[PDB]
Amino acid sequence: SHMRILFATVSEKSHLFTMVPLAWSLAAAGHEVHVASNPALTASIKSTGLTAVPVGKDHNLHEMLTENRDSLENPLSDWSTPELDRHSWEQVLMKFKVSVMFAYQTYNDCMVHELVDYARHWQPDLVIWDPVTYAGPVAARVVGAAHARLLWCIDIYAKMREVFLARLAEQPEERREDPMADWLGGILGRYGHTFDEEVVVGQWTIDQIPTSLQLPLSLRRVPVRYLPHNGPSEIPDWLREAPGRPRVVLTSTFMPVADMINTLGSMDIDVVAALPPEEVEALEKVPANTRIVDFVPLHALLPGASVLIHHGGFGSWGTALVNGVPQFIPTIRYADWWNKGTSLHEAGAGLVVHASELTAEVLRESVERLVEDASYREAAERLREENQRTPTPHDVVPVIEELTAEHGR
Amino acid sequence: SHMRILFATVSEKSHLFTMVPLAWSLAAAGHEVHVASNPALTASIKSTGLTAVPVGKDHNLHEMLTENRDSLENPLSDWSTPELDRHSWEQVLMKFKVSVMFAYQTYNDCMVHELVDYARHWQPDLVIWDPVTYAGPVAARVVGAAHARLLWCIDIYAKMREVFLARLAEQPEERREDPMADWLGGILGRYGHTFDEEVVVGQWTIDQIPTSLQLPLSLRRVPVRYLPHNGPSEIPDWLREAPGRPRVVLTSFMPVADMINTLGSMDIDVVAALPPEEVEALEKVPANTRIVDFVPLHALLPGASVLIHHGGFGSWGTALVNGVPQFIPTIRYADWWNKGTSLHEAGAGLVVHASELTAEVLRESVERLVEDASYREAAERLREENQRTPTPHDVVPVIEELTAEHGR
Repeated sequence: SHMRILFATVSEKSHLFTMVPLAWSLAAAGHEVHVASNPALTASIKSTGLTAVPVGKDHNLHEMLTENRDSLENPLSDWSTPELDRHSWEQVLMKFKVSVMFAYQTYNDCMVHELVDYARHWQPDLVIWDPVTYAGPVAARVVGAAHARLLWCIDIYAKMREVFLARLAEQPEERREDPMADWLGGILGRYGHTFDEEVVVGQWTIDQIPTSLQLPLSLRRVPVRYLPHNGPSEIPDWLREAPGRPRVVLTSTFMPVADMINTLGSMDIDVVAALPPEEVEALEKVPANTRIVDFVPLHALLPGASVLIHHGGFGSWGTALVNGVPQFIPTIRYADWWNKGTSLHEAGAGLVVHASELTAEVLRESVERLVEDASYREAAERLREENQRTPTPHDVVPVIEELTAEHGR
Repeated sequence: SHMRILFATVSEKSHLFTMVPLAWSLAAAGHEVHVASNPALTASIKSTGLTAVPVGKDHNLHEMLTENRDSLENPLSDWSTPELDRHSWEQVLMKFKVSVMFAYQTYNDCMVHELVDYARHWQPDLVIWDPVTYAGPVAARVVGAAHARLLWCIDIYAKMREVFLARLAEQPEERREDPMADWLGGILGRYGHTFDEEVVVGQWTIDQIPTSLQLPLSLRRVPVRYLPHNGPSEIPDWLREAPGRPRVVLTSFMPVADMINTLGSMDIDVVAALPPEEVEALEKVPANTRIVDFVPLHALLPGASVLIHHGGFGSWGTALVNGVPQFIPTIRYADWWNKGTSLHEAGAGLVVHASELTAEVLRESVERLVEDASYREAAERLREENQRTPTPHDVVPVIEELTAEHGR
């Protein structure tokens, strides 16, 4: 039965790319699929093959973050351990207040009313939303569409929400406050709708994280296999050529990238570094064992590679995971990046370290360990197999159809 | 079984876009999908979301055509009536000789050896090829991959081949000649492989043309539903407006300026998707007319009354799935004429030769498609026929089974 399906995401390429295979799975089953975001994302959407719907105006989140970068990683932005034991009421309340004020409102308020308008015009049966794109479920609820989160994340968001609600329930009436309900309930109120907790976590969650690495939660979870999409890609000629050393791939206060390259340059390895324009020229000499590129088809590159070094973004994490490649993640407690590192660390499939502790010695030693100690490849291979047993986007299409019939108009 | 699937197409965006939904259906089922063409198509492939594999060098087909332009529509380029009754041996042989020499070799020889090389490296289980991309089945056969045509076309190619083979069989040994076997068999020979007729028509044919509009043929046919993909698209702000009177769309002879002016005088709302310089070749835009460079045709055509176009598959197919009657002033080039006549015979639209298009014919044809409800009704039946065809999603397992049967 033919659906109109609206994908909604904040204007981050990295988030968009995680949604592309599911969007195309639904289009391939005959549904109409439109992808809505701020104008800044329009060009990115259009290169996915999917139809873009520009909504609202662009926001200044990136300028706010870079200009206030020294306040960025602090206890209130750390959602890496969402546990009752670690959160008093006022700690978890304060986390919701600051994340709503600084991140969620900046990302979403710039487009929410235009998204509601588009949903009113187009009448989607289903809205699939990136997990910080709260504009999405608002628009869905206004028109009675079914809606679900599509997760690139270890689900610290829904878990922190569970902690929040447990603490809220302990408070006297006078002390009860919910920044999410105030914000989203406020918007819903203007359109004559009530708040419901399902606008915070979706009616169900479509989850690309393997079950063994995901936080257990009380919500309807539909696992789906992660299929790599890292944006526009082509196969270069040099990809075929075998290097004859363990291949180490690097993708992107803390250890300069120039120094990372030089350390890796001295090692008995082959290095491919996918680095942006200006970082290319911030370096002087390219070591003999090292290739530097702007873009690389990571899924085509990573088969047989020994190590991927990255900051814990899902494209890298997921693509290394499906290729069984051990990961080294020097990162910070931002988004779920730390959880991405620690999940692999605890499973024995990779290594995480705080970015501030990264030195030439730690870099060298960590890489050596991931190359030489076979237990890393073996643990990575187990995770690969877990992903490979998860139903594909293709396979979950009927599940999504049934859930839409159950929950929608 | 997880497959590596290589799509192969000549460097035409219009051909590429017809393959995108099927490519993504297979990727969505967990297969690795790469799309190979000449370097000129790389940017187009990358905007589909699919991984591009540049192979070989660019060809000069378009320069050859424009520099030799006045030979374009001629009896030997007319494959619109591939019937034994209309082809002696020498007529059909001549068509194959000239199409191989001028079109197929130009399109394919520039990349075939590099595609064979890539196939040897990558070892695809399956090659899906655009119907004039004969480099594809060559590369497949060299590595033992299964391979299938994916059709945007009324299948004049396989039907003309059937005519050709019937006439070939009537000839004495000394007079027997096959340009397709010489060309593709020659290339296969270099790699130590034999010619087989399946490199001309595929091991099977995946067909986006509704059965009732397609030529009957003796081959393994897998019908699949056409899903519109017309390249990079966004929804513009103005699309919200309902027009309140019959909407007529025009994409891409009688000068375009005169077409606009005729349609400007009619009791209709007009949207014209026209390229840069044609925009400014006109003086006045009538009150009823909006002119744009790009339009998301699939989003535009719901509720429209008429689409006017030259018979390309993107337009034809997108109008078809929206049940919109079509007016096709065109020429006997590729399958464009068949695209027009198929709809005409079904009573769903009107075809006319482009040379006969006047203000009077334009006006009268549009009026008839708007006023006579039998056109919408016939269009609606074709819409329903397409809608009963299994989707790309639904045919994924069929393609998997056929690959197991026919491949390594």
